[PDB]
Amino acid sequence: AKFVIRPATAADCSDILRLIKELAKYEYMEEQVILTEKDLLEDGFGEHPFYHCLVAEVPKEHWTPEGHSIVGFAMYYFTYDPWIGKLLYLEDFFVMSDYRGFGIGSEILKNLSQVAMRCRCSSMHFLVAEWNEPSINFYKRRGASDLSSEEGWRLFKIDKEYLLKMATE
Amino acid sequence: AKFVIRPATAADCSDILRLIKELAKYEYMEEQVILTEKDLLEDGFGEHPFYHCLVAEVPKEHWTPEGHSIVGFAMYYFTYDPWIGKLLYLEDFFVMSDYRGFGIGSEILKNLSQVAMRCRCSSMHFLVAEWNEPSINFYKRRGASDLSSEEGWRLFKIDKEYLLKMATE
Ligand SMILES: CC(C)(COP(=O)(O)OP(=O)(O)OC[C@H]1O[C@@H](n2cnc3c(N)ncnc32)[C@H](O)[C@@H]1OP(=O)(O)O)[C@@H](O)C(=O)NCCC(=O)NCCSCC(=O)NCCCNCCCCNCCCN
Ligand SMILES: CC(C)(COP(=O)(O)OP(=O)(O)OC[C@H]1O[C@@H](n2cnc3c(N)ncnc32)[C@H](O)[C@@H]1OP(=O)(O)O)[C@@H](O)C(=O)NCCC(=O)NCCSCC(=O)NCCCNCCCCNCCCN
Repeated sequence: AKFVIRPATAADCSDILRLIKELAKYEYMEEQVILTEKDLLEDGFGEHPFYHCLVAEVPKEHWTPEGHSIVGFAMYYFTYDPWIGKLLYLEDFFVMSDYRGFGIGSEILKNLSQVAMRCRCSSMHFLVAEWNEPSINFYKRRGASDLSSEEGWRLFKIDKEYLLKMATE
Repeated sequence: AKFVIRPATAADCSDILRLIKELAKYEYMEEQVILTEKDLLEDGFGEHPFYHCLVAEVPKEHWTPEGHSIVGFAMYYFTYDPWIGKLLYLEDFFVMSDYRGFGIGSEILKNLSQVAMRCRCSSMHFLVAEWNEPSINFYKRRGASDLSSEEGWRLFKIDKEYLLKMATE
């Protein structure tokens, strides 16, 4: 199992979208990926980066059925807390099926931790679906706290439609 | 009741920390604000901004007991979604007790909505405590969805200590 975890470059954006679309097809809710390869380039590889990705890369031998070298990714960005400052936020990660079980996910997790030490982050935040007890227990074994269950936080969103109203109300 | 909502400047950071400490004093959970005025400056007014603040400013007429012109704030940043791209994230906002009830809060909400259109955000995410039924209903009346209730999302945290292990193991 030879792989490397490295930062994404602009040349990796096609691979990241491909994997985002495989993640979308994977996860149970049925939202569609509106995001384009150009969006990914603009938003991550333009001026101010709105996300950062780590990428899992394999050598020619282990390339996919369609000739791809990228088999996994993590997406993260930096957030802020008024009590304790800068935080690392983990948005998602995914490893392709035939490449699971070889320490990629774990190795991805290691490199995120290094991002958080480097960048002086006090915590790493992320969402886990309540129904996903294997992933919950996984993260608790690693020292995670469930802040929804401890402090009662619920995630809300106001959609573009209603923000339009409010921007003019 | 005259007031203006405006972007924060470096000269506002002392007021922001003060209001943050008043917010902490308000919150029911008891956590020490570890952030300094210097943190706020480096993190918000250095090279890369990790947060953005909107500030409520009153004329000399209604300045505070200790002689301050800043009577409320909002803290926000930009986050990312692999399906749909850039989002506006509302971290917190707070208005001083003697200045509540004059439209500042709603006017802050209004200006955040403008930020979301100017930066091309598809929605605005924030957290609400499940116990806070007045806030929940307030936000619903404005078209907010509860994504924890609908999709089962829970907020997780792995804090500095365990990230330390993972980054070195
Ligand atoms: C789980 C994997 C990532 C694991 O990677 P690898 O196979 O390389 O792992 P290792 O070889 O190191 O294995 C080590 C062992 O530990 C367990 N192991 C290792 N890692 C794990 C994890 N992570 N979980 C459970 N078990 C693990 C694993 O089961 C092993 O155990 P063994 O018994 O030894 O075999 C992968 O299988 C994969 O990609 N799976 C598909 C995705 C998935 O199911 N879960 C991803 C949850 S992480 C996601 C996360 O943290 N935040 C994202 C949520 C945020 N969303 C918000 C939605 C909002 C946006 N949306 C809007 C649009 C609407 N639509
Ligand atoms: C609520 C106010 C902001 C209101 O602003 P104003 O007074 O200017 O309001 P208006 O004059 O415009 O409008 C008046 C009417 O609208 C209602 N009106 C207006 N707004 C509201 C709201 N929001 N709710 C209810 N009613 C409202 C209000 O009840 C009135 O009603 P009438 O019947 O018309 O008279 C203010 O009172 C205030 O700052 N209060 C203190 C803070 C507070 O209680 N809530 C803030 C919730 S927003 C927070 C938010 O979105 N995410 C924060 C969660 C993130 N946490 C993550 C944890 C991370 C930190 N981890 C460290 C460890 C912690 N230890």
